[PDB]
Amino acid sequence: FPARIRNKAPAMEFRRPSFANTEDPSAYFMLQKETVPLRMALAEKLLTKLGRKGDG
Amino acid sequence: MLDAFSRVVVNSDAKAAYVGGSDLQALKSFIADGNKRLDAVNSIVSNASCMVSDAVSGMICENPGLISPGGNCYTNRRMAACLRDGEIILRYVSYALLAGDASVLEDRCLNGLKETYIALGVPTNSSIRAVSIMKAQAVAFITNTATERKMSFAAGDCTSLASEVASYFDRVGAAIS
Amino acid sequence: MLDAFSRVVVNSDAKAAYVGGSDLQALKSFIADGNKRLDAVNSIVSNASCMVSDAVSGMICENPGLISPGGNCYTNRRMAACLRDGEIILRYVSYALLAGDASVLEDRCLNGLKETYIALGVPTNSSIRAVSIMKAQAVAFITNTATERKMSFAAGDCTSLASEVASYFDRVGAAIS
Amino acid sequence: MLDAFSRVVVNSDAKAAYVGGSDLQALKSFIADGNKRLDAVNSIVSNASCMVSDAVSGMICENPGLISPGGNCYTNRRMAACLRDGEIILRYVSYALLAGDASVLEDRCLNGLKETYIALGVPTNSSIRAVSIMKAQAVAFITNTATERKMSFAAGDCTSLASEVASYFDRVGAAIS
Amino acid sequence: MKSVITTVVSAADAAGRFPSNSDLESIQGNIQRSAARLEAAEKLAGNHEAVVKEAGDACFAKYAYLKNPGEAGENQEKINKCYRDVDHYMRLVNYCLVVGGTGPLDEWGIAGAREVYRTLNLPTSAYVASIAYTRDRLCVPRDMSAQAGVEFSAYLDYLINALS
Amino acid sequence: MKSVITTVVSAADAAGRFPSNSDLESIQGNIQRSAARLEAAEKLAGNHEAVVKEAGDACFAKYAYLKNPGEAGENQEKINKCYRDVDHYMRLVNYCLVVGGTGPLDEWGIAGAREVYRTLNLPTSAYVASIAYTRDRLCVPRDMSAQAGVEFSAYLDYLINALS
Amino acid sequence: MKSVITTVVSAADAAGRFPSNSDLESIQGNIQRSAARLEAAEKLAGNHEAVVKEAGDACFAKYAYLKNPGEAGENQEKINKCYRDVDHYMRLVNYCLVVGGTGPLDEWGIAGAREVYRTLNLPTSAYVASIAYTRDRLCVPRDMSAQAGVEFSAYLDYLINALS
Amino acid sequence: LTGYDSKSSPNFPNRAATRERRTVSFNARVARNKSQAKKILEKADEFFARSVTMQYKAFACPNGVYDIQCTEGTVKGAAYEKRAMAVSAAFRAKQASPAAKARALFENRRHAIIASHECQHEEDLFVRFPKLSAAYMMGKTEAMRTCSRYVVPDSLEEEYMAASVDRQMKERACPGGVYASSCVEGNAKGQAEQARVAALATAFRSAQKSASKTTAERYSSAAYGRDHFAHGCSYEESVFNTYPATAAAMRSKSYNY
Ligand SMILES: C=CC1=C(C)[C@@H](Cc2[nH]c(/C=C3N=C(/C=C4\NC(=O)[C@H](C)[C@H]4CC)C(C)=C\3CCC(=O)O)c(CCC(=O)O)c2C)NC1=O
Ligand SMILES: C=CC1=C(C)[C@@H](Cc2[nH]c(/C=C3N=C(/C=C4\NC(=O)[C@H](C)[C@H]4CC)C(C)=C\3CCC(=O)O)c(CCC(=O)O)c2C)NC1=O
Ligand SMILES: C=CC1=C(C)[C@@H](Cc2[nH]c(/C=C3N=C(/C=C4\NC(=O)[C@H](C)[C@H]4CC)C(C)=C\3CCC(=O)O)c(CCC(=O)O)c2C)NC1=O
Ligand SMILES: C=CC1=C(C)[C@@H](Cc2[nH]c(/C=C3N=C(/C=C4\NC(=O)[C@H](C)[C@H]4CC)C(C)=C\3CCC(=O)O)c(CCC(=O)O)c2C)NC1=O
Ligand SMILES: C=CC1=C(C)[C@@H](Cc2[nH]c(/C=C3N=C(/C=C4\NC(=O)[C@H](C)[C@H]4CC)C(C)=C\3CCC(=O)O)c(CCC(=O)O)c2C)NC1=O
Ligand SMILES: C=CC1=C(C)[C@@H](Cc2[nH]c(/C=C3N=C(/C=C4\NC(=O)[C@H](C)[C@H]4CC)C(C)=C\3CCC(=O)O)c(CCC(=O)O)c2C)NC1=O
Ligand SMILES: C=CC1=C(C)[C@@H](Cc2[nH]c(/C=C3N=C(/C=C4\NC(=O)[C@H](C)[C@H]4CC)C(C)=C\3CCC(=O)O)c(CCC(=O)O)c2C)NC1=O
Ligand SMILES: C=CC1=C(C)[C@@H](Cc2[nH]c(/C=C3N=C(/C=C4\NC(=O)[C@H](C)[C@H]4CC)C(C)=C\3CCC(=O)O)c(CCC(=O)O)c2C)NC1=O
Ligand SMILES: C=CC1=C(C)[C@@H](Cc2[nH]c(/C=C3N=C(/C=C4\NC(=O)[C@H](C)[C@H]4CC)C(C)=C\3CCC(=O)O)c(CCC(=O)O)c2C)NC1=O
Ligand SMILES: C=CC1=C(C)[C@@H](Cc2[nH]c(/C=C3N=C(/C=C4\NC(=O)[C@H](C)[C@H]4CC)C(C)=C\3CCC(=O)O)c(CCC(=O)O)c2C)NC1=O
Ligand SMILES: C=CC1=C(C)[C@@H](Cc2[nH]c(/C=C3N=C(/C=C4\NC(=O)[C@H](C)[C@H]4CC)C(C)=C\3CCC(=O)O)c(CCC(=O)O)c2C)NC1=O
Ligand SMILES: C=CC1=C(C)[C@@H](Cc2[nH]c(/C=C3N=C(/C=C4\NC(=O)[C@H](C)[C@H]4CC)C(C)=C\3CCC(=O)O)c(CCC(=O)O)c2C)NC1=O
Ligand SMILES: C=CC1=C(C)[C@@H](Cc2[nH]c(/C=C3N=C(/C=C4\NC(=O)[C@H](C)[C@H]4CC)C(C)=C\3CCC(=O)O)c(CCC(=O)O)c2C)NC1=O
Ligand SMILES: CCC1=C(C)[C@@H](CC2=N/C(=C\c3[nH]c(C[C@@H]4NC(=O)C(C)=C4CC)c(C)c3CCC(=O)O)C(CCC(=O)O)=C2C)NC1=O
Repeated sequence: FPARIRNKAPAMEFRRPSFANTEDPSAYFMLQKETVPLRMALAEKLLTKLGRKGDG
Repeated sequence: MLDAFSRVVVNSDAKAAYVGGSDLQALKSFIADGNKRLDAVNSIVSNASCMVSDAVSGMICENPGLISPGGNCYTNRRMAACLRDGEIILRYVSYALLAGDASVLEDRCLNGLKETYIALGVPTNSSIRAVSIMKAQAVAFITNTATERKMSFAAGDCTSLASEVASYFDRVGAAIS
Repeated sequence: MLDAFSRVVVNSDAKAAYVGGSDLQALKSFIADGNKRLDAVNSIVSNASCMVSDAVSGMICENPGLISPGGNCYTNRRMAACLRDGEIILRYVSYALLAGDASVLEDRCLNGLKETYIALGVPTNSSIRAVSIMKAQAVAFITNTATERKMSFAAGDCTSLASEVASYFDRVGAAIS
Repeated sequence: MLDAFSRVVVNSDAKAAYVGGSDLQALKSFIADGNKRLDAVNSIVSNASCMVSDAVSGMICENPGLISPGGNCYTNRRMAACLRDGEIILRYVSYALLAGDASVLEDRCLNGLKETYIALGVPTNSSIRAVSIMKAQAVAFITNTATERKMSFAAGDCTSLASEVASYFDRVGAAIS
Repeated sequence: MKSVITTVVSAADAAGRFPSNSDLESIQGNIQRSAARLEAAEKLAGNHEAVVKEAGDACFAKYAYLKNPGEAGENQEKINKCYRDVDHYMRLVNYCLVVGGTGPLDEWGIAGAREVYRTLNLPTSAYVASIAYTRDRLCVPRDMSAQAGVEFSAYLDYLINALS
Repeated sequence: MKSVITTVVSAADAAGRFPSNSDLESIQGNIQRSAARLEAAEKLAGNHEAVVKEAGDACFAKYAYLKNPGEAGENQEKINKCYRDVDHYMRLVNYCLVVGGTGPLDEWGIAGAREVYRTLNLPTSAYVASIAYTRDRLCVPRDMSAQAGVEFSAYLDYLINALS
Repeated sequence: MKSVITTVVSAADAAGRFPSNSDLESIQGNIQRSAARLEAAEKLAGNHEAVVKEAGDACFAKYAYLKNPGEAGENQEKINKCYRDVDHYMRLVNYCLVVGGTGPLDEWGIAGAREVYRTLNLPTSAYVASIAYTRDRLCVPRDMSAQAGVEFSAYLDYLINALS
Repeated sequence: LTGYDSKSSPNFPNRAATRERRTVSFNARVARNKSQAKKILEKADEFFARSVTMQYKAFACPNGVYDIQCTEGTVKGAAYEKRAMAVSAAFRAKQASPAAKARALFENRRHAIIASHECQHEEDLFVRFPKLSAAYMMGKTEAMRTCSRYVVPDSLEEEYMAASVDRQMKERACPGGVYASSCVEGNAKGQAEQARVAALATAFRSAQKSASKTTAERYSSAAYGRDHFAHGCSYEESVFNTYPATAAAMRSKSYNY
């Protein structure tokens, strides 16, 4: 895994049509590639709710 | 246009492409049972942030030695790098559901994960135990047999796609086995 | 020099006989994937910037003593002339691919490299480690299984194309042994 | 040097503009007649040794003084140098026919040729009749009107290049006299 | 101009010979390829202003540090020059499709572009990040044929492996 | 020996680079002619032992001054070796239809032919008779197709334009 | 290599004459800087171990985006390589200011430098932030006399006028 | 429009009669206003002939130090005779035959276009300026050591492969059994042997190159003869690819040698 391709991932969004069997122009779908971040914020509330200090 | 979809991921720099109201009919004519398929992959990415939280915590709940000092879920930046990686499989196996094939899952994500994890000190038997939670979590969302939340779909069967994603998580499991 | 069209005419000059409907069928199938051969050098010229680049880093990350004090590629007078040593063997192999034979390669450049390399003191032992870094990335771009850059081709089988480029690089080690 | 495709963008480079469907249709008809264009230069190269040997005695049949003592065309060498002079200015107009532009003969053969003929005493009243003789033979080959040679061509008109071949001949004598 | 027509007449001129029929095979390959190459250029002549604006927005998205002072994007007049510097490439990519060869690219835009970019402190890492965004999000059945999406996209990565 | 695609790679290292995008446009064009020309090689292949003796005594029907002594054409085994000298000119003109270009022609049919035909006093006008004796009877819809019928003669008159 | 001695000893041989008395005047000028330049060599040789840090930290303050993931400094081990990188350039100014010329730099430091930086994507404008920081740091009262301040500061300005 | 009319200028060339005039007045009226640009483009190409002969000596003097390639002297004053022999023969080659005048021009406008590897700006200069193309060849063919003085043999057979081609290359020197003035040793009473005494010094020390200087010159000479003589002659390329001194002693110009 190189330095450029590391924690890179697709990301996709879904807006379905509004009513069944009718064509909807608002329905749209992303397929944007996006680097997944480190996410330190919920890392703190998951380690503290389960075990001990985590301060090595 | 799946080959043009595959070039958004494989081209080693981030682009963007999106599908309007005209070419959504191009996708339904292309992919078989795509109204069952796009309902399925929407029901994984909408609840993936809860899905990564129960996956790492059940690994703690049946093996609490990871959060011990000297463990691999100690020193919380190291615990955050599990939570980074835990959706990276679910970002890519959702993409394996979208393309209908796990070729792009293999070389970009699974290739080299076995030798990386023994280089860093990852316990591999907990790593199959983390992904087997996410194998059981996706089929409760595709079949909508999840206990806590439920989603809204048009009625029918989706057990072929539930078996199709079950043939994708063991590719993650046997790569790091 | 001479092509795969002329490779049966290599034999036909010493036949006291001709080439007709006895050997055109071996050349008829070369046309049936003549689109494929022109489609499988379009991947090789598509990544010319990286193939000589990651090759010479592929030996640094394994044998790093070559840039140590007492090295063959010590200063920038040497290693900038090492990237010219490693690029022109990517040049005379792509001429050999469109010809179907090593008649361009084995006489224009590789005709006796063991009086220009042992006359300099070039390390032959990690030159062949600098060969299979490019061979393993040549067969990886023939197939569309490169984990970074996907390429949009027409579907089909190219194992005869992937085995041929490995059988060009093999005699490079023979030309330095 | 500067062929027909290069010509249509070098007068459009000073426009600082793109090349869209205003003049590409004039170039799309150039590649339409390209099959007839290869069916025109084939009729010139196929009969080279006759038509260069033709005019060297067809010049002196009108002017017998050129074979007289004290003649420019008097000895064996000055004729042997004349015949090898003879197909150079016809192999270059074949280059202009095959490339669609007159920008290969007027920089490599008409590049100061009236400069050198004055330095040797080569006559010019004979050198323009010796190419006008070799001009009518070039429109009697692209239009199949030769009386001792017939090239089997499909049904169609060849006044498209009849004035255009002679356009690559009248510029010759004008800029060498 | 390095076109296929010039390369087969320059070897014909150097040998002192006539146009032989071996070169005539290569001219036959043009009129087969010319229809699947000109409409890559005809669609580029009607889309150039919308593609050159959408290219440079990923130049500043991948490297947003150029807006700092001392860099090459601190004021508006040279960010305007950045779009002009990249429009000149995607005009010469249009020019080389019509010729068929790589003639206008390696002579006008490329030859001499190395020793002026490091001279004026311009990185080529942001130059290749402008066209690689252009070369990627372009669906080969949606805009043009399956052949022009191969041939034209083979011209855009010719810049990247000559600049890197 | 110069054919369609060994020439354009002989010029591709003459500048010191890779294949271009127009370098592949040349290799498509012989593929457009690797069916219309390989039928013309097959017509010579299964008929060559009929045409060696057909056009062989054709030239002997021209020149009566070889039939008396004072020449190298006195006895029988010279005329047997003359029919050998026919077979070499059909061996390599069959070769050029396989590779597309004038490769095998210029080497051992065109270059060096002046010395061993003029110091050896075997006249080149006697050779061009039997060369044209094959060329003046191409039955275009009978022996081959219409496109093989025009390019088979285009290789026949190459020794015409060179040797005479 | 370039020095006062080896430059002027060349034209004696390359013109084929003896050692002159003008080249004897040239080594006399090397004596006037022998006790004037070599004090800076022993200065920095006992001083690099703290200025390899503060001039290695000097460029990343200007360019914090090198430590960003993806580019040439996206590894704590790349920056371990990056500090070793800058300890080769002024490792040669200890070799250049001991000889009297730019010999250890024009043959070991700049020769091939722009070609291993384009291919391996190392931005040359960060070396302009690396050792020219020491040019803006140099104190002629405190550190060393104004003879090093005219000669050590000169050899640095040779390099920025070479890596640009 | 500018005025009441627009007549042509009297400074335009070819404006007077030149029909029944004297010889003095004929030549004055054909070269009326053409003398300026003839002398503009005469100092133009002479500066081009002075400029590329400088740009190839920069390889001969890398980073401000002279190599073993310059070496114009070996003994006391061994360049004074080399000074005369290089500049007296330059006048001898300016009184050549009128057949060799354009033979020099059209062949210099042949090989330079080959060596200028497809750069359209560069071939446009070589067609207008014949002095530039005479200087482009001998500068580059001496920058890359390819002509006669540096491609020494390494085998024992290659001394006759040299000797086979060169005395057959000197068919270009002798027209018949006479010699020519283009191949003259010298014209002083010692200048014959004074050309020899330098001719062995320049061959000897040029056989003392480095390992890089011989291994990079043994492939540059091979591709040189592979795109100047053997354009398709694969038999001649079969000796040009493995035996580079064969591919180097043969000279691309009609040098009358
Ligand atoms: C582009 C594709 C891509 C992937 C496929 C993933 C894969 C991946 N994971 C980690 C890196 C890591 N992955 C883990 C995860 C774990 N360790 C454990 O013991 C648990 C079992 C598990 C959490 C559930 C940890 C802890 C690290 C950091 C290692 C360390 O800091 O020592 C790295 C770090 C090396 C690098 O940056 O190259 C990569 C590539 N990330 C990506 O960017
Ligand atoms: C671009 C966004 C986009 C989507 C997300 C889907 C959403 C979607 N699915 C269906 C329609 C359907 N969706 C499902 C799927 C399911 N039903 C189940 O019982 C399973 C639990 C679940 C599969 C996991 C089925 C079975 C149908 C009906 C058959 C079909 O049309 O495929 C319909 C048609 C509804 C109607 O007739 O009005 C729509 C809009 N389609 C889209 O265009
Ligand atoms: C301390 C001990 C501890 C555990 C043992 C686990 C508990 C746990 N839950 C699930 C199982 C699951 N987990 C989810 C995930 C979710 N459900 C939702 O509705 C949300 C959107 C999302 C985050 C809460 C789903 C959908 C299932 C399957 C159905 C279910 O059991 O609820 C599984 C996998 C199936 C199996 O048991 O094999 C496990 C191991 N979590 C813990 O903390
Ligand atoms: C036409 C045929 C032809 C070739 C096959 C190559 C072969 C070749 N390599 C070098 C020369 C060299 N080649 C290398 C390359 C390497 N040394 C190593 O330790 C590594 C194994 C490898 C880089 C990965 C180096 C370091 C030099 C010496 C550079 C110098 O002379 O300063 C030389 C002498 C100088 C030169 O021409 O570059 C030649 C002929 N070059 C050619 O012209
Ligand atoms: C002038 C420039 C020029 C090119 C760039 C190539 C471009 C090219 N590639 C293919 C066409 C093809 N290319 C491939 C090759 C592959 N497909 C895969 O999935 C594998 C990854 C890879 C094998 C290595 C295949 C399988 C075909 C279809 C033709 C065939 O199957 O023989 C075709 C034929 C399509 C058609 O004619 O309509 C063309 C023109 N040819 C040219 O003339
Ligand atoms: C008194 C001296 C004298 C001659 C020696 C001949 C020579 C000759 N032939 C042609 C004219 C020509 N010459 C040829 C050439 C050839 N024809 C063929 O069929 C062969 C393929 C090829 C010889 C190998 C052709 C095709 C023409 C035009 C048709 C014709 O008039 O014959 C012309 C041009 C007439 C003009 O000026 O318009 C001349 C001078 N005619 C003369 O008046
Ligand atoms: C590699 C070598 C090579 C060639 C020599 C040509 C050979 C050639 N010529 C034509 C085809 C043709 N050639 C002519 C030309 C003429 N008809 C006349 O009446 C005039 C005498 C003469 C004008 C110069 C015409 C009119 C056609 C028909 C096609 C068209 O009109 O566009 C065709 C198409 C017909 C077919 O497919 O069978 C071909 C293959 N093409 C090649 O690829
Ligand atoms: C001549 C050269 C040329 C190209 C290479 C393409 C490139 C290109 N694409 C788009 C425009 C677009 N490009 C895409 C991307 C895609 N579209 C899809 O259907 C897939 C999801 C994905 C390709 C696989 C989308 C979705 C749009 C429309 C903008 C949007 O809705 O977001 C635009 C702007 C035009 C507009 O306003 O829409 C351009 C220049 N177009 C050209 O004219
Ligand atoms: C014929 C083809 C042709 C080209 C390729 C360009 C090449 C080019 N660019 C610039 C000049 C420039 N080019 C850029 C462009 C950029 N800098 C960035 O921040 C980005 C990396 C990139 C835009 C995406 C900038 C900012 C300048 C101004 C630099 C300066 O003048 O100091 C100049 C100097 C003269 C001038 O400013 O006009 C030249 C010759 N110009 C041409 O005429
Ligand atoms: C030892 C190296 C060597 C060379 C590089 C060439 C160089 C060369 N070519 C020719 C002379 C020639 N050289 C060729 C060239 C060729 N002839 C063919 O049949 C081939 C296709 C092609 C490559 C062999 C031709 C056609 C001539 C005759 C035309 C002329 O005299 O210029 C001559 C003078 C005549 C003679 O050979 O006596 C010389 C020195 N010859 C050599 O002996
Ligand atoms: C590979 C090249 C090749 C050829 C070109 C032919 C050439 C050829 N044709 C004939 C044989 C013949 N050739 C003709 C001539 C013709 N027939 C017609 O329909 C037309 C009017 C005219 C063609 C212009 C006829 C009529 C015969 C048979 C009867 C005869 O004349 O003897 C023969 C004698 C052997 C036989 O009986 O067939 C030969 C060698 N054969 C070959 O192997
Ligand atoms: C019979 C034909 C005929 C001509 C074509 C002109 C040619 C011509 N032009 C000028 C002279 C000139 N011609 C131009 C014209 C131009 N410079 C430019 O920048 C533009 C490219 C272009 C017009 C748009 C200019 C600017 C002068 C300069 C006058 C001066 O030097 O003061 C002169 C010298 C002044 C003179 O003699 O009066 C001559 C002879 N005269 C003629 O008799
Ligand atoms: C007096 C007139 C005059 C010229 C015509 C040029 C001709 C020329 N160009 C270069 C040198 C060069 N010339 C070019 C130009 C080109 N190479 C390419 O790849 C492009 C296709 C083409 C531009 C269109 C390049 C890129 C170099 C540097 C690389 C080299 O040395 O070959 C050199 C050698 C420089 C040196 O020795 O240091 C010379 C003499 N120079 C002149 O002084
Ligand atoms: C046209 C007939 C002709 C010549 C050739 C020269 C030959 C020549 N070179 C000289 C002398 C000389 N030669 C060189 C080197 C050489 N010179 C260069 O310009 C470059 C680039 C060189 C290496 C290739 C140097 C460096 C000198 C010393 C003069 C100097 O440059 O300071 C000297 C003086 C020797 C002496 O002092 O006794 C002569 C006569 N003179 C002529 O009349």
